[PDB]
Amino acid sequence: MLRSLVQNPKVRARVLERVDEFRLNNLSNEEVWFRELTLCLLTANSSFISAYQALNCLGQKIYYANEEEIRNILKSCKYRFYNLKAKYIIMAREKVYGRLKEEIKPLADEDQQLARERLLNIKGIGMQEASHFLRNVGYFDLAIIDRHIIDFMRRIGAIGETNVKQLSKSLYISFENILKSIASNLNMSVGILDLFIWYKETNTIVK
Repeated sequence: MLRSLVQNPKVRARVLERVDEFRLNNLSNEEVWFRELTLCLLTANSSFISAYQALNCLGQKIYYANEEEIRNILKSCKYRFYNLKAKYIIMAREKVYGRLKEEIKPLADEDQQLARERLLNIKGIGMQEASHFLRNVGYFDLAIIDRHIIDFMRRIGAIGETNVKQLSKSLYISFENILKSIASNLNMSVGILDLFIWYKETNTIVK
């Protein structure tokens, strides 16, 4: 039921491309790292298409435009969370632009779990966004989880039914390990299994 998806040549081909993209990102400059961070801020409570369209609309302005200008571009791009996201992008820029890779790469190279923890200091960045970001810059041993993902696990019989009253750090790590087991059997990392999961759900290869 899942094993088939992972063997699909069409899907595998596209996924390898993303994997290459992520590895290249790890070797890319500060601008690329901040761009990925910005994508993750925009994906919060949004689909990939909305977030990517927003990113594309903003283009190079994420590096220098002021809050008002970024808000106006997101608004014109039809991105619904333009008000708060504009603020988060500016605050992230002020806080980490220019030293994001500098501080995170060496930490992530040694401990992905700790690097994720460091990123939580960024406003708008929670466990899901932090895992997403690190995955996008080459670190594949961190699952990207949210209630939707949990429901997917239920649907494939990975877990049973449960009411996630509060998705805690531990609970998040809980589901992560389960996904890792799955990913492992499928001969891959959990950060990469995420792509196959979204493909089954959306028929597209996101990031």
